[PDB]
Amino acid sequence: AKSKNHTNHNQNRKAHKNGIKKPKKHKFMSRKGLDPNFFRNQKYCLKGIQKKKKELKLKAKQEKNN
Amino acid sequence: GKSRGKRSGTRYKFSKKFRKHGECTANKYLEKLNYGDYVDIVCDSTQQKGMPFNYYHGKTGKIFHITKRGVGVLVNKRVKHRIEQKKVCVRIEHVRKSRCNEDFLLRKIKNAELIKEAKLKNEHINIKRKTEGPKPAAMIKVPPSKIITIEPLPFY
Amino acid sequence: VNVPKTRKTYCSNKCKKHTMHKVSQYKKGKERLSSLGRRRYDMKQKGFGGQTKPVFKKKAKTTKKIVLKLECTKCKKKRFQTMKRCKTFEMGADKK
RNA sequence: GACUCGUUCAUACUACAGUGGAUACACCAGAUCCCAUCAGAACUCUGAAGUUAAGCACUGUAAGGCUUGGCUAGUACUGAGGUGGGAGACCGCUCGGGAACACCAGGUGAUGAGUCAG
RNA sequence: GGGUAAUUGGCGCAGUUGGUUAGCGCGCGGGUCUCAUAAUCCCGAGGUCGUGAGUUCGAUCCUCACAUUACCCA
RNA sequence: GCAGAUGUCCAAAGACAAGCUCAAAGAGAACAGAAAUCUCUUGUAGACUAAAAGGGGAAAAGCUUGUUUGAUUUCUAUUUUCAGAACAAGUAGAAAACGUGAAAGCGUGGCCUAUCGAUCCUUUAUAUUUGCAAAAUGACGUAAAUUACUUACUACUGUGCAUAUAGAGGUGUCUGAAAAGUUACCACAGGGAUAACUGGCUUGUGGCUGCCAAGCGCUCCUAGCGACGUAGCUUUUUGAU
RNA sequence: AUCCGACUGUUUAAUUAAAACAUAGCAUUGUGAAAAGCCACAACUGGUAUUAACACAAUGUGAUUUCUGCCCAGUGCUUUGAAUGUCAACUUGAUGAAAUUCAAUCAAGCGCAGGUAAACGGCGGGAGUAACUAUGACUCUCUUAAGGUAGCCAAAUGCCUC
RNA sequence: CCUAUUAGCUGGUUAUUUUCGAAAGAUCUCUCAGGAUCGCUGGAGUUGAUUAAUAUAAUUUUACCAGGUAGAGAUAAUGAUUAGAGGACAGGGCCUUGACCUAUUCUCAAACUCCCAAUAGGUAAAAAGGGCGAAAUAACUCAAUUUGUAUUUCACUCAUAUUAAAUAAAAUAACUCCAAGUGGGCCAUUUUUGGUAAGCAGAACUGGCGAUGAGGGAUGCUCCUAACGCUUGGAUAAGGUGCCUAAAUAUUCGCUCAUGAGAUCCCAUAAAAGGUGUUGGUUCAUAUGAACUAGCCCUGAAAAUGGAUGGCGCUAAAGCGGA
RNA sequence: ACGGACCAAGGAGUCUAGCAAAUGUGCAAGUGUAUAUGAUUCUUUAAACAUUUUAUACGCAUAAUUAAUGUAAUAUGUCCAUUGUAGAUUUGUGGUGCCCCACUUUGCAUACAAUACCGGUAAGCAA
Ligand SMILES: [Mg+2]
Ligand SMILES: [Mg+2]
Ligand SMILES: [Mg+2]
Ligand SMILES: [Mg+2]
Ligand SMILES: [Mg+2]
Ligand SMILES: [Mg+2]
Ligand SMILES: [Mg+2]
Ligand SMILES: [Mg+2]
Ligand SMILES: [Mg+2]
Ligand SMILES: [Mg+2]
Ligand SMILES: [Mg+2]
Ligand SMILES: [Mg+2]
Ligand SMILES: [Mg+2]
Ligand SMILES: [Mg+2]
Ligand SMILES: [Mg+2]
Ligand SMILES: [Mg+2]
Ligand SMILES: [Mg+2]
Ligand SMILES: [Mg+2]
Ligand SMILES: [Mg+2]
Ligand SMILES: [Mg+2]
Ligand SMILES: [Mg+2]
Ligand SMILES: [Mg+2]
Ligand SMILES: [Mg+2]
Ligand SMILES: [Mg+2]
Ligand SMILES: [Mg+2]
Ligand SMILES: [Mg+2]
Ligand SMILES: [Mg+2]
Ligand SMILES: [Mg+2]
Ligand SMILES: [Mg+2]
Ligand SMILES: [Mg+2]
Ligand SMILES: [Mg+2]
Ligand SMILES: [Mg+2]
Ligand SMILES: [Mg+2]
Ligand SMILES: [Mg+2]
Ligand SMILES: [Mg+2]
Ligand SMILES: [Mg+2]
Ligand SMILES: [Mg+2]
Ligand SMILES: [Mg+2]
Ligand SMILES: [Mg+2]
Ligand SMILES: [Zn+2]
Repeated sequence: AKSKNHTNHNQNRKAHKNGIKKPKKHKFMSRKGLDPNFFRNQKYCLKGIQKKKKELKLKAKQEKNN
Repeated sequence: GKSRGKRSGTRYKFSKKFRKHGECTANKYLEKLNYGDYVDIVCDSTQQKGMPFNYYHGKTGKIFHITKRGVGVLVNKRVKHRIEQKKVCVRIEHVRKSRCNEDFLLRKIKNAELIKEAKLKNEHINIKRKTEGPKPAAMIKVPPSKIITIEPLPFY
Repeated sequence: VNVPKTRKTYCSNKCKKHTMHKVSQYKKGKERLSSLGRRRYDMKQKGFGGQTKPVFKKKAKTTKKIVLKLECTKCKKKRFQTMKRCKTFEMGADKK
């Protein structure tokens, strides 16, 4: 009628069977809920940079064909 | 019944040390933190806002968010076969600039000049640290008067 | 718990400002006979089968929550705000 | 010789004593006006007769405390091994780590930014 | 949850009849005469279950208690 | 297992600011004494802070005053238990409108750790958002036109019901069935996962045997005994498992 | 000589033959009739009944002798009714465009007021006190609807108990 | 007849070799002999590495961080607790006593703390990066159209062949898919709770048994050595060398005589108290006395069929302590 | 602890519906000739063969989202095919042995992020 009710015998043997896994160490993370009013400005900065870069690319495509 | 509350088992961990009670100093509020810095979490029990949980006392992580009076930290934690990343949000009084990284920085700054000189004179120098090892032979001069003879002691 | 009968606070209907409100206590209200559920139950109970739905009997609580009813005085629109469960509760009484 | 704003947060604290007054910091002379009380004690406002008595600075005391070193002591404890000892309770050996009270001795601070006076 | 009745002085009961808004028996303290008991007549005090009205009241929703009969899908 | 607590309480015991400093002791003052009010001197918290216990707190988180209603509407990154699922209780923030303070600032209930609840159904709130299967219901409204089945314009259109979104009514067996007994007349599938004998480990209790010497024995510790303590043996008692 | 049952009678075919069942005697209850009492049937119709209170039907106890105490607060059964609270459908009014909504009205039953124990059942504690002790006729005090009467007993009914 | 009604429960379930190989924990449950879900296992398939590199690691080193357990303390705080010493409310008529104060004194704590280990933990040790100088973008920030802060470009430059400390049959890696069995456990050394205890009940870290045979312990699921394809040689471990039984009646030192000797992990029981048995040793007293100490032996020492160092037996050991 | 005195024969994960994953095959913005009808099909043949003499049977896919009236994927400056980091293959030079390195060129699959747009909901303005 009465039986066992707790132990953790054997538990880390199973844990170390397939090693202790680490996180995957990515390069970028998502800035979803992070500091507002600083990343909206960053979006504006990157839009300006992209406009300049693509204007130069279009210009070069315009001269090179004469 | 079982009692697993939020601050259970924090009698000696969360209490001020001897003759060192009181709130923090004014210079505590002038510390400089940036994104990606290393940081230590040490709970200060004289400020009850932004209190970290029991487990994360004495751990080290990296910053991923800064606010008016708070800091977000990335901390590892082991769960039964894997390590999970946790995002801990604490107030600024429970945060300390980490000191675990200073030997690397001093080593880089110091070795830069050595490399600059070595390449200046076209040399082949080693800059990796050195494990302690065996010792060379030496000739040790001692007068026969300074040697003292000892033997086991009788029991009293 | 003792609560006054008027209160200056933020209005979220038609004027997004702080104005004067009136405070009372909300009451449940009577079940009406023509609602769809009550018609479903009343049609199910007819015929030859006895009781058809459960009837609760294991009462445990001894208090209720005390949801308040606010009402703006400029615009006449109303809003609900809930409190913690208590035993005695007065609406406008003598101060300590 | 002095002052304002700080850092360290007792070597900086506590008790009892000795010394000091160019400028300066105080004690001090008052209550019309801003202000404040039961009370111009405190708070606030207006002054410049008097004094180092006190605050304050610097020193002393087989002073208490604090602080550093020696010693206590390879003592007390303890990680690994043992077909080790002993009925047991307990205790050595091999490869390693290693305290605390007490007691003795020396000390009682150092410092950042700016300013005034001869 | 629904319907009805009642809560007034030390006790028990009347007033719910808005331009008067409070009354009586047992009580309680003084004379009366009572072979030591007795019908006894004058008096003084004693208050409306709780907050607001096209109003001078006992007229309004509600809220606390009490009694009776009946009701029940979180 | 041990010593305990919870199903509450609070228009202030919530918010902000300022001023102040508590328990206790000693010595003094008409009635006044052990205890009444008043002055001084010491005082690191020995007080207080709703309630168990632990942590925090001295120009304060305690006491007293002044002004208030941030105990408000909406959304995110997340911590605790953990399957890294829901509730629940917290932390860090953003978009509005306010309170306090000279100002920097502080405020999204209680100095921190407990104080609570799904689907279906019902009930009140919100909306220039919708429906009730061939159509209409404010209204022939406004401007033209006529010889009427005339034309062009319009955010705002019957009762009742349904539906979206937000609180509430409760499940304490608290991830949540609407539920009284008896069988000594009894039935079935099973269990040595589990009781009622013997046997096995133990020996508290039961039984037997020792050690020391205060004292009893007229006198005399030990012929015969043996208090206060203390070491064993057995399985002819009864327990425990 | 004791216990039980009055007696003749009956019973668990195949583990119980009895102190169990029946019985005469005693007591209580319902009913005056084909619109009644008690019982059968799906309906239509039946049984008692070829009956009629010295009858039929429903229960307790159990020959003779001698007796059969107190309690109607609880639970049952039973009696009265527009003075009377609550309690359905139907009907009647009010309102509304109508569906709904609201109000009123002498059914039985409960409540209100009574009866009944040969109905189910029930039927108390603590102190003091008499010229040697002992006991307590007597007294005081809590207290119930009523407080175990006439009898009988270590009984097939008493733990302690050999 | 409906009907082969239903069963979370007993019983059964049919050829070979080869390869990989478990769980008896955890969350919810009218849940406790069941189930779903995570964990542990197999198969399939891509992406990678094949460059003695990098990714990587149940391991160290160097730098740094957090702690209140073993110990200690009682005169440092709290709470317990014995005894004297020295000082300035009662006691009959200038002293009992207990007070009060000041230095001492014997003894303590899972729910006490001034201090505080050994073990056990966490972060770091360089190229998708670091350093340095110029510009270009912004609705953010600032008194600042340069105040700063992110990003975008361009120029310069940071060991490497010994690899920014050591070591590595480290890529036998990373990831995705589809599924089985399991969810009654027990045991040993060490720490540890209840109980007089138990081959009792409940936990922690490792290793096992279950799922596993071979040599040894006479015998034995868990102890020691050691883990397994079919053979031929060689040399060992754990234990043994009088016979049973393969190998020493080996060598070289001491002790012991028992009219109930003794003979080694687990392991198969023995104590207090005594001895003028014998062997060593330490002190005090003119070569005798006394006290003490610890080795083997002896007394304490009583059960039921006839019996067990495994048996025989063994005393110039075939017993106990060494080489 | 339970079943088994002996021998021979028999004796237990199958069939259908519906879904998914894996793998083989055909065609591919499409794919599957339903029920039928036709034929110089007719022992076998209940098989096999055919499809109605700028071509609207039906299913699944090609477009989502909302209770719902409904609404519906860069945008006309260019048939062009959004941005960055790592990355297979290719192009040009040099180093050590077609391979690996140092630059140069291009940038699949995929991983991590950014941005634009569509449906619903908040907020602001609204004939
Ligand atoms: Mg803690
Ligand atoms: Mg002086
Ligand atoms: Mg000193
Ligand atoms: Mg404190
Ligand atoms: Mg303050
Ligand atoms: Mg407060
Ligand atoms: Mg439950
Ligand atoms: Mg539950
Ligand atoms: Mg039953
Ligand atoms: Mg068993
Ligand atoms: Mg015993
Ligand atoms: Mg008879
Ligand atoms: Mg008789
Ligand atoms: Mg007979
Ligand atoms: Mg028979
Ligand atoms: Mg018979
Ligand atoms: Mg009879
Ligand atoms: Mg009779
Ligand atoms: Mg009666
Ligand atoms: Mg009636
Ligand atoms: Mg009697
Ligand atoms: Mg008797
Ligand atoms: Mg069957
Ligand atoms: Mg294998
Ligand atoms: Mg000690
Ligand atoms: Mg099972
Ligand atoms: Mg094995
Ligand atoms: Mg053996
Ligand atoms: Mg061999
Ligand atoms: Mg041997
Ligand atoms: Mg031989
Ligand atoms: Mg002698
Ligand atoms: Mg032998
Ligand atoms: Mg069986
Ligand atoms: Mg058999
Ligand atoms: Mg396929
Ligand atoms: Mg379909
Ligand atoms: Mg649109
Ligand atoms: Mg317009
Ligand atoms: Zn409003």
